[PDB]
Amino acid sequence: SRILVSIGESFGTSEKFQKINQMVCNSDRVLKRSAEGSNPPKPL
Amino acid sequence: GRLEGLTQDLRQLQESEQQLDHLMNICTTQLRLLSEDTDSQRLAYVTCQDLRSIADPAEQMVMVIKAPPETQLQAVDSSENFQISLKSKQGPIDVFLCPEE
Amino acid sequence: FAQECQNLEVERQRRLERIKQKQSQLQELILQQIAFKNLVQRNRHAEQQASRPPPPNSVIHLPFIIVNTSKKTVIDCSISNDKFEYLFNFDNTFEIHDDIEVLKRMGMACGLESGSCSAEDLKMARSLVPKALEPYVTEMAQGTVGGVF
Repeated sequence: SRILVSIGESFGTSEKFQKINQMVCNSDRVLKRSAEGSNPPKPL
Repeated sequence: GRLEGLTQDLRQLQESEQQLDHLMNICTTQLRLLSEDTDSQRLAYVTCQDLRSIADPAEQMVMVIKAPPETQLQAVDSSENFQISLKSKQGPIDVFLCPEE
Repeated sequence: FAQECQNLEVERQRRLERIKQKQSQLQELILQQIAFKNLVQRNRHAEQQASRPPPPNSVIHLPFIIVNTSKKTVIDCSISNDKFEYLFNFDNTFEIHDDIEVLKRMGMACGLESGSCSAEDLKMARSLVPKALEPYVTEMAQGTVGGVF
């Protein structure tokens, strides 16, 4: 559940991005964000 | 016997790899020349219309990241959310959106 | 000489793995070479047609990375002072793509990524690579790259 890559690798990146996309594509057990119960950041 | 068989194999594989290394050598030299070429660099860009055919800012949101070399990207599947972390050891990183939405 | 034969066979397998890795790397480097050179000549030509170079803001130079997610997906950004560190939280699936991958999907590598070249695509590809790399390009066009030479 933790994939690391360097922006400076002409090999692996795309395939590891695609493993990242694989790890991240299934979203059954993901909590949706709520506007209420949260304190929104100061718009600068 | 098999010892000569393996020795003959080792010789084919040695010659093959020498050839591969040579081509890779030629290939990375082409890439090096491209990266030292000012006119190519100036012209090495994509439009917003380009990023569209692969994901258009009309239904989907598109984010462009530009970090210096060597910087780290961590993607995480939590119990409950997703995250991307970027850590640059030198230089600032740049992030922006696409105009059409 | 069964003991010595074992030693040669692990050495053999070790070299077979190096070659396999190198072949992939060679392919990828060829596709980058082709893609970069193709992009640069597309833009060089498009800057002739109706002069005045593109406005700076409408243009992204390489290298870069793309992240896309649903237009609804909540993103939470956190930035360090110096902007060296960033943290994004997503409440939904996202995708990360390289510039090379973007260039490939634009057709900059002439379909060569997957052997999906028309005659003209292949001709284009062949002309963007030095002569020594031509036979390998042909190999990539047929998918007959493996077998491990």
